[PDB]
Amino acid sequence: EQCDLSQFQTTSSNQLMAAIRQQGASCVNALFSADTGVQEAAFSSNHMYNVAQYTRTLAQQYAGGGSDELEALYLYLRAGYYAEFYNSNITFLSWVTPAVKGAVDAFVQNAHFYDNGDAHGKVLNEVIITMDSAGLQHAYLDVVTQWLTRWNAQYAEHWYMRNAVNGVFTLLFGGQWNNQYTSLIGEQTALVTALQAFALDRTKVNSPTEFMAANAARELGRLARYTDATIAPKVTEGLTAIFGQYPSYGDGDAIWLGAADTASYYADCSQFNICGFEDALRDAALNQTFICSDTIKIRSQDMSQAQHLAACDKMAYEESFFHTTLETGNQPVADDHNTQLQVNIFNSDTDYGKYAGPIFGIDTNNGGMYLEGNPANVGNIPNFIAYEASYANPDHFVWNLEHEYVHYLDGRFNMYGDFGTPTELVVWWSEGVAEYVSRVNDNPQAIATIQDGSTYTLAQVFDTTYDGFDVDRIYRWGYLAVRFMFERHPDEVQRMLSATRQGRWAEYKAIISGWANQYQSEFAQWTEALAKG
Ligand SMILES: [Ca+2]
Ligand SMILES: [Ca+2]
Ligand SMILES: [Ca+2]
Ligand SMILES: [Ca+2]
Ligand SMILES: [Zn+2]
Repeated sequence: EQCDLSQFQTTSSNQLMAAIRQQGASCVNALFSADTGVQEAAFSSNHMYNVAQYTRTLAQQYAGGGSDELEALYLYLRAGYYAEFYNSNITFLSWVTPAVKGAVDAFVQNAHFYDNGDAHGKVLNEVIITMDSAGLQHAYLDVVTQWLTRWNAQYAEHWYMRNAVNGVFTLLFGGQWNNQYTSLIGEQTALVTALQAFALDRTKVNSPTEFMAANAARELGRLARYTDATIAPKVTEGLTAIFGQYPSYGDGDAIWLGAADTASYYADCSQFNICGFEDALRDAALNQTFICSDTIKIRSQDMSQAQHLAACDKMAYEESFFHTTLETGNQPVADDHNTQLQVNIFNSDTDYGKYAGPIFGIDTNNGGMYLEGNPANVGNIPNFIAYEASYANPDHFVWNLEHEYVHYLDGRFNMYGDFGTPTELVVWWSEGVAEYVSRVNDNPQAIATIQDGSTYTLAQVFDTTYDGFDVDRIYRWGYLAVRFMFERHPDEVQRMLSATRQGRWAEYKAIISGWANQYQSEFAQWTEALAKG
C-alpha cells in the first residue's frame, strides 16, 4: 500500500532490493525527484551493480506474462542514470554500465522478449527506456530492427506495447550523442529498410498507432545527415517514398510532415522536391476566410460562422477596453503601420503542432504565438496564430484569442519597434498586460500561486525571462505585478509607458527598478489581501 522512501536510503543492497520489489514500480517513481540525500544513498555504484546483477538473473528466469518486480527493477536502474545526469554528487564508476547492459541483455535474449501483451509491455517499456537512459543505443540496433519488422495489428491492440515499442525511436534520437552509435549507424541498411516499411504502412493512418509511423518518419529523416554512408541511398529511397505516398495536408500528413521536419534540417528540400510546400499547406490548412472588419481578418481551418462572429465581436470589445485602460488616445507608437491584423486559427493544438511550424516558422510547444513582423515596413501585416480548444472561452472557443489580440495592441500602442527591439527585459509586462487586459480579475491560478507559499518579489518579476519557460512566474506573477500597478499606481504605469512608447528602454528599466524598491512592501501586502478576499 504505502510508499516508504526511507527504505531506499540505505547501504544494504538486500534492503534496497527488498524495497524495490515490495514497494513496486509506483513507489520507485519517487526516486526521480527525491532529495540528494536519498538519491546518493540509493544510487551508489555498488547498489547499481548489485541490483543490475540480481535483475540479470531474474530476467533470465522470466517466463512471460509480465513482472511487477522486473518493472520496478529496470525502473530503478533507469532512475539511477536520471539521477546521475541531474545530480552532481552522483557519478557512476566505470563498472556499472557493463552490469546494467548485462541486465538489459538478459531480458533481450529471453525467449519471451518479443511477446505480445499489456503486462509484458509494462516491463518491456522500462527495458527499452533503460537502453536509452544508459547510453546503450549502439548496442541494440538489431532489437530496433526486430521490433519494427514484427510490429502488427495484434501488438497494436495493447497501449503498453505501443508505448514500449515507441521507445525505439527515442533510442535512435538519443544515439546522436553516442559516439559508438554514430560510428555504427551508417552501416545499418536492414534498420533503414525496416524504418521505411514501418512508416509506409498505410494501415496505420487514422489509427491509434499513426503517431508511431510519424516517429519512424522523423527518425528516418534524421538519418539523411549521413550523406556518405552505406545507408544513404536507402535513406533517400525511403524519404522519397514517404513524400510521394502521403499528402502534405490530409490523412497521414503527420507522417509526411514528420519526415519533412528532420530531413530539411539535415539536408536540403530540393533533394526530394518539397521546397515551398508551406504555401500550399497554408491555403489547404487555413481554408476558411472571415473578414471581421477592415482591420481584422480571420483565416481558419474549421470554425463555425457563430465562432467567427463571436471572435470578431470579442476582439472589438477588447480593443475599446484596451485603449481606455492603457490611456492610448488611440495613438499608435511611431514607425508602426500595423493597422491590419491577420488572425490564424487551427482546429486543435494537434493541428497547430503539425502545421504552424512550417507555415509560420514558429515553435509550437506553447498556447499560441503573435508575430508583429516589422511595423516600419509599409504593407506589413502582423499575424497571431492560435487553436480551438474545448476549455477556451465561449462563444468562440479559440484558446488565447483575447491574450494574443492584446499582444498585437500592446505591440502597436505601448512598445516601440518590433519584438526584438528592447534592450531590457519586458517579459513580465508583455505577458502580464496580455493576461490582465483579457482576464481583468478572473484569474484563479494567480490567486493559487499566492496561497501555495511560493511567491516572487517585484524585483524578481521584472527580471523574468522565457528561459526554462516558467509559466507560473511568467504568466501568473506577470499578471499580478501588472494588475497591482494598474490598481494602486496607474499614474506610474503611464510614466513607464512614456518610456516604452518611445523606445527608451534604459529609462523604462530605471523606472520599474524604482518600483521594486518602493512598492515591494505594498505589493506583498496586496497579494495577501488578494488571497484572503
Ligand atoms: Ca552527475
Ligand atoms: Ca473547429
Ligand atoms: Ca511595437
Ligand atoms: Ca507559487
Ligand atoms: Zn503571451
